Amino acid sequence: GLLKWIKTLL
Ligand SMILES: CCCCCCCCCCCCOP(=O)([O-])OCC[N+](C)(C)C
Ligand SMILES: CCCCCCCCCCCCOP(=O)([O-])OCC[N+](C)(C)C
Ligand SMILES: CCCCCCCCCCCCOP(=O)([O-])OCC[N+](C)(C)C
Ligand SMILES: CCCCCCCCCCCCOP(=O)([O-])OCC[N+](C)(C)C
Ligand SMILES: CCCCCCCCCCCCOP(=O)([O-])OCC[N+](C)(C)C
Ligand SMILES: CCCCCCCCCCCCOP(=O)([O-])OCC[N+](C)(C)C
Ligand SMILES: CCCCCCCCCCCCOP(=O)([O-])OCC[N+](C)(C)C
Ligand SMILES: CCCCCCCCCCCCOP(=O)([O-])OCC[N+](C)(C)C
Ligand SMILES: CCCCCCCCCCCCOP(=O)([O-])OCC[N+](C)(C)C
Repeated sequence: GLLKWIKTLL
């Protein structure tokens, strides 16, 4: 999901 994607980018 994009939520985990954003958390990974952070
Ligand atoms: C995490 C949901 C945020 C909802 C508010 C934002 C909506 C507009 C942008 C789209 C955000 C998508 O996000 P995600 O991680 O791929 O959603 C996956 C959701 N399910 C597991 C139910 C399929
Ligand atoms: C900020 C308040 C959030 C409330 C919780 C909302 C949870 C659901 C988020 C859903 C985000 C999009 O996910 P997705 O994988 O593209 O959806 C697959 C299904 N559709 C193609 C019909 C959108
Ligand atoms: C403050 C919160 C902000 C959250 C913002 C999240 C945005 C997530 C956007 C994810 C976009 C992923 O698009 P992609 O796979 O590269 O497709 C690009 C498609 N075209 C080639 C037709 C342009
Ligand atoms: C938060 C954003 C996540 C996006 C992730 C998916 C990227 C790939 C999108 C591929 C579909 C691009 O056509 P659309 O946008 O449906 O065309 C809308 C415009 N018309 C009605 C004129 C056709
Ligand atoms: C602006 C670009 C800066 C580049 C430099 C990065 C420096 C290192 C930052 C390391 C941040 C590590 O992530 P975190 O806070 O533990 O996880 C954020 C997501 N959760 C809270 C859900 C776990
Ligand atoms: C609704 C549309 C409005 C227009 C949005 C225009 C802004 C699009 C920004 C797209 C930026 C793409 O960065 P990327 O290659 O994934 O790098 C991620 C960052 N690091 C390399 C440091 C990890
Ligand atoms: C509430 C949870 C928040 C989690 C936030 C996690 C991300 C932390 C990011 C830490 C940022 C560190 O920036 P800095 O060392 O000055 O590098 C900036 C480098 N550029 C100028 C090239 C972009
Ligand atoms: C750089 C820091 C970015 C922080 C982004 C925070 C986004 C939060 C989105 C939350 C949307 C709602 O989701 P939910 O399933 O009802 O949440 C249940 C969990 N809480 C009770 C803690 C909300
Ligand atoms: C809820 C609001 C959250 C907002 C979070 C904003 C995050 C923005 C991340 C910005 C990441 C920038 O990385 P950077 O090393 O300069 O990129 C690579 C650039 N060079 C190729 C020139 C080295």
